[PDB]
Amino acid sequence: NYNAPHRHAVIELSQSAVVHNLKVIKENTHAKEIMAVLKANAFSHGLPEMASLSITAGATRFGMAMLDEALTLRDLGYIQPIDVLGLTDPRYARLAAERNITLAFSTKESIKAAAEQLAGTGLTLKVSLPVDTGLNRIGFKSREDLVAAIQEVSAQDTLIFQSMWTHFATADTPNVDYVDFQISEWQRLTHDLPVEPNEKHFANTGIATWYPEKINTDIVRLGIGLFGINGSVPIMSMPFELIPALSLKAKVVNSKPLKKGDAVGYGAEYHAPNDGYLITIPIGHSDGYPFNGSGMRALVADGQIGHIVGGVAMDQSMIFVTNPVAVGTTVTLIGRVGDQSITMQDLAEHTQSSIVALMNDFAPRLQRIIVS
Amino acid sequence: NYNAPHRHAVIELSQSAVVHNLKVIKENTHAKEIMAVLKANAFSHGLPEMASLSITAGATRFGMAMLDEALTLRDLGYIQPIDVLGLTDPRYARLAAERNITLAFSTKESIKAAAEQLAGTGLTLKVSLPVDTGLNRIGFKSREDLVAAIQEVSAQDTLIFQSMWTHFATADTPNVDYVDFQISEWQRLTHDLPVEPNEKHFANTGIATWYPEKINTDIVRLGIGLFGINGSVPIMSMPFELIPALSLKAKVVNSKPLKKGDAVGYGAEYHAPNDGYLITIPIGHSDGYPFNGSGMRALVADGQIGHIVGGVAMDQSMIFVTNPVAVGTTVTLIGRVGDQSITMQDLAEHTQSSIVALMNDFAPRLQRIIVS
Ligand SMILES: *Cc1c(COP(=O)(O)O)cnc(C)c1O
Ligand SMILES: *Cc1c(COP(=O)(O)O)cnc(C)c1O
Ligand SMILES: *Cc1c(COP(=O)(O)O)cnc(C)c1O
Repeated sequence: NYNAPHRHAVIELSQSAVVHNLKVIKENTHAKEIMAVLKANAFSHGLPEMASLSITAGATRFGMAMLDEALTLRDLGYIQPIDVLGLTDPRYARLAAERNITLAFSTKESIKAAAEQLAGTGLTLKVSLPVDTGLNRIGFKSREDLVAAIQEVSAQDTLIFQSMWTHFATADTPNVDYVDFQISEWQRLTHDLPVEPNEKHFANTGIATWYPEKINTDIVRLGIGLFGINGSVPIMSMPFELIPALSLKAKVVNSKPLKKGDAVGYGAEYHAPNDGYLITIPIGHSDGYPFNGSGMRALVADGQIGHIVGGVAMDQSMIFVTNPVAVGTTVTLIGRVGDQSITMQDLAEHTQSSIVALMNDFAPRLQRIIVS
Repeated sequence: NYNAPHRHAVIELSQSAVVHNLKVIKENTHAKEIMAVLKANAFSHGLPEMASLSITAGATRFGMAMLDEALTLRDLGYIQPIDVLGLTDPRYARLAAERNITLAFSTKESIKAAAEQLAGTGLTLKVSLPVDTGLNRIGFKSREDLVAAIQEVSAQDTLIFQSMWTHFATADTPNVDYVDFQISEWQRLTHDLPVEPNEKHFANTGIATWYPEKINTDIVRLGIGLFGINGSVPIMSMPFELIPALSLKAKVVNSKPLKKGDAVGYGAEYHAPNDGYLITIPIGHSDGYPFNGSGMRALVADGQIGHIVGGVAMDQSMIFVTNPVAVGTTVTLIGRVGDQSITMQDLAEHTQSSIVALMNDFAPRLQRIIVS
């Protein structure tokens, strides 16, 4: 009840793209398992669609940010392993236990708590223990703390020691040796434990792309690369091609000539610099399109190159074109028309805005469609 | 299946705020009716809650951007009039006609196509005719086109001539007199009609706040002001107080000391200036908190004023504080703690981001809760 199927504005998600992206990243790292990280409604691309595409692409498990996102997948019909990579109130451990959802914990006392929640229910909880190696967001910060926590899960019959893992801060980036640092930090914080977990995993998109040999990549936690976006800072060249999954289109709802000097948009600050035609489409910055995307190209279906002008409004954008355009004509905001294309990267460049932030702004109000 | 009820991160929506806001706006303008404009999941604030707060506050009708939003309102159990202020595919006119939803049209052939959709169904559709007086988004551009359209709905017994309206581009603003321009333009395009609509309306928050006397304000199409946000450019003083409706809180999930020179966040670019404590909360930019919100104050429940450091990640944020803080402690990102307050405006100032854009960024992943 968020999407608007009767509004001719859509996000297109290419199946063939996602398939290629996982293949090429998996190839680069000779991974055995690909974990599709579809947190935040699949990086705002649309979870039901991306989850499906991910499995089609060959992912075999999921990573989500929180329990409720994990619940949603189960409710979607998926039976594959699901890791919650954020932290969870132990009071709600029972839900994860009942739906085979693996939960991360960063504290011995929270582990204890989650186990006591399950005491006597006949339920069992898979547990993961993130180790903080330098990101400093979550995880154990000392071998001693880690070893104690492992001790606790071994003494709790309702818990399974599913995994240990850590996350990189600069695998995205020319900063090797913060990568190497986190890796020696792992060795420090993690060397011979009193017992092993079922699995360990380390790699995000960055690791898999630019540092495949630094560390074990049998299990890859693949988020952004899936969506065909190069998020590196600065933009680093890759050992392969990503093809972006999402394109953004809508059909003209209002069409009119406007005369030189006519003001457009809130503030009345854009004035047409000559006679032409103004084209109104039904997506705005409430759909996720950059609040300051005005001045962006926009590829009309007839092969014209228009430009967003006036404000980008909440629900509507206005486009200036030289030649008449009929209502119903689709306009591509992101994607390809002929030999012209507009990318998320063009968008980032134009708005002086992070591509990671832009790829993540799309609201559920836009109707999603899977293609090729 | 979007909201995260088990995650301790919420949007709180102040009943007393919305009530005061509408009251104060209604009073300044002496409106007879107030139309809550709740497009875009109610400016990203949360539709089911804002609709309910809107009615409690004294709104007696709704305005939305599109048919599907109107549909959702109906499916929330609301029976009050609903005006769709965007344009709609005539093929879907029946859905509106079945649910007592008023629909805008900017064209004679669309009015005719919609009437023909209804012929023989026994249904009746309420139609509004937006007149473009200088915003140049949608609406009729000539008296000739307007009258030909008024005649068409008159000739069609499946249609009711519900309203004519127009929207201002600069009521937000000190550019009076583009205001006056639009008003003379109204006169120009609109003088002696062959038949009058049931109603006409003109005013948005801007008109109602800064230009109440310029034109009839019996019906006010109240958007931004309802949420207690002053969106004027440049920030203009008002003849009343707005009190912002939304605050943003979340409970600490991970808490640790960190030592001088420790790096935090993606890029490892923040270094702790001294020995301190790092507080991790479960909200990130995927929830709508500004992507470059790092450096913001964050008001911990114990009275401490912390700061967001490292990245604002997708789902999490890290906060540096001088003194240790227990897991489960709430942090206020937007709102008030003791004699300290952080507002949406503080956020716009700090991020150099439009406050209209920021107020519209919140994802449905955040749990909504109504307070006072
Ligand atoms: C978001 C996330 C991922 C995915 O990382 P990408 O850089 O998008 O490939 C993997 N592991 C954890 C713990 C995460 O939070
Ligand atoms: C958004 C909108 C409103 C509300 O405008 P505010 O400035 O937020 O009060 C009123 N009328 C129309 C046609 C709109 O699109
Ligand atoms: C000590 C100190 C630091 C340390 O940060 P580094 O980047 O590790 O040098 C930073 N800022 C201030 C004000 C300090 O006193």
